[PDB]
Amino acid sequence: GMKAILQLILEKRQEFEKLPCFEFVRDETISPEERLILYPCIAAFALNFRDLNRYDYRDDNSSDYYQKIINIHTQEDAKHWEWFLNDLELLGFDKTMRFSEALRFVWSDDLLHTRRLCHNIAVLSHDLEPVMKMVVIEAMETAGLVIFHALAKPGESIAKATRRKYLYVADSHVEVETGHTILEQTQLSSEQEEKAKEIVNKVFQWSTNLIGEFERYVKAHRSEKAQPTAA
Amino acid sequence: GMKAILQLILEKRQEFEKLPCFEFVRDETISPEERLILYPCIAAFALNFRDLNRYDYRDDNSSDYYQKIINIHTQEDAKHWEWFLNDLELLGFDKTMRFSEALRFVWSDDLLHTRRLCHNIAVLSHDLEPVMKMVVIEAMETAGLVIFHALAKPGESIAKATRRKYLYVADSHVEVETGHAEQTQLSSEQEEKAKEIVNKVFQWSTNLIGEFERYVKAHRSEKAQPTA
Ligand SMILES: N[C@@H](Cc1c[nH]c2c(Br)cc(Br)cc12)C(=O)O
Ligand SMILES: N[C@@H](Cc1c[nH]c2c(Br)cc(Br)cc12)C(=O)O
Ligand SMILES: [Fe+2]
Ligand SMILES: [Fe+2]
Ligand SMILES: [Fe+2]
Ligand code: NI
Repeated sequence: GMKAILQLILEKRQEFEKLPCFEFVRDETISPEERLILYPCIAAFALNFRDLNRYDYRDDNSSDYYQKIINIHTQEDAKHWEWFLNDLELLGFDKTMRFSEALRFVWSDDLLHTRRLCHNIAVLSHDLEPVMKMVVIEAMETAGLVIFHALAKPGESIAKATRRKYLYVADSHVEVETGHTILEQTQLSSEQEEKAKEIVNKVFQWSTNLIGEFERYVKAHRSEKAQPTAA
Repeated sequence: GMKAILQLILEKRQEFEKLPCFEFVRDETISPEERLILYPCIAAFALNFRDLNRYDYRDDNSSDYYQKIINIHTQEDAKHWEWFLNDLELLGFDKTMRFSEALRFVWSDDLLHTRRLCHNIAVLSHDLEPVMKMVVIEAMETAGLVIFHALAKPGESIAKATRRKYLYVADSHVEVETGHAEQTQLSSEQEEKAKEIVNKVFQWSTNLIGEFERYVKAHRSEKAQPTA
């Protein structure tokens, strides 16, 4: 019943792992600077995700024991945007630009699905019982681990070659997200099972659409390789 | 019924019009450059609002009378973000910064209610039938009109003085929003939901104006720098 759900996520993860974008990010025959062309795209997601954790997932005024554990989970994930901004700078992507060019970049029509992923999760999850909220978090954290397992490859390559401490496209981020059960010990209704199926499918479809935009961005911006600096 | 709902919107607008922010923005004893220091704050709202119209409010495959009305409405409101970026440039607020400084500005804790107003409206409206979305939209458009009625006062003073065409903090924008800001029978359940909708929209709009007020106080020297 719930075994079915944890199992649908593993099936979804194994499909997600095979997307062309990940084959590209893992390709060691391509400079890591070329593979991380997609890095600024994450700007449309990373601060929205911080806010999802802080304001949508987290509920400080709850006694329910499942919301209590969600709150602890959300507090750790709400710190990773700063790591994003750390590696933005190291990769040479923290460029000077007009305020309006920064805005037109984030709200690019080419980053629609990247930008609205967190919005879609909030609308999905706003009227969910805490145990259905945990499924959302679990599916989203599974998609996240796949993406960062991949990006930490070019990332750790640049970190060692330049001798700099990367925090976002880094083993240390993967390790914390590995660190990220009670869902084993939980029983779902037929209703709660059908809902959880709908959730897992939507999260993996929305993450697939975001990865699709990263792949299109690399192909559109082939010249704009990372420009990291050595020590 | 629907009658009292429009009366509530009217009462909330009369309340909203008299916030300190708007007394400040309307104060012709202060330079219009100072009355527009809130302007860059709208960056957290204007592009979100574009996306609310394009992606949340709009549903092209609908025969529902009210949704067809909403579709036409949303198509106009979804163009106003370019006007925002036009006047950002004219006001001297389109400055060169690090990408990260732009992100930290928009995702400022000081602009939380500004940034999430559209998110709150999306969450509130996502399950509503089109007649009830119309209530959400009328409330929001009414609050919009109050704000732009105020901002166009220093806006047009700067446009005339500099001989440049302002599009956002300008009478031409107010003219569109005047058009935007019917008689239906609502279940008692709907009348109740509609009253909750009007109360929430004017509360979240009041919170946003609150942040503009705080920003102006904290950045009181950062006046607009238009050129003639
Ligand atoms: N560990 C990520 C969270 C994450 C979780 N899910 C993600 C997806 Br789907 C796409 C992207 Br890009 C990022 C995530 C973070 O720290 O921002
Ligand atoms: N006429 C506005 C729409 C709008 C409608 N409601 C608004 C509120 Br509440 C605050 C702010 Br700032 C803007 C609005 C626009 O074109 O961006
Ligand atoms: Fe993370
Ligand atoms: Fe407008
Ligand atoms: Fe409008
Ligand atoms: Ni809902």
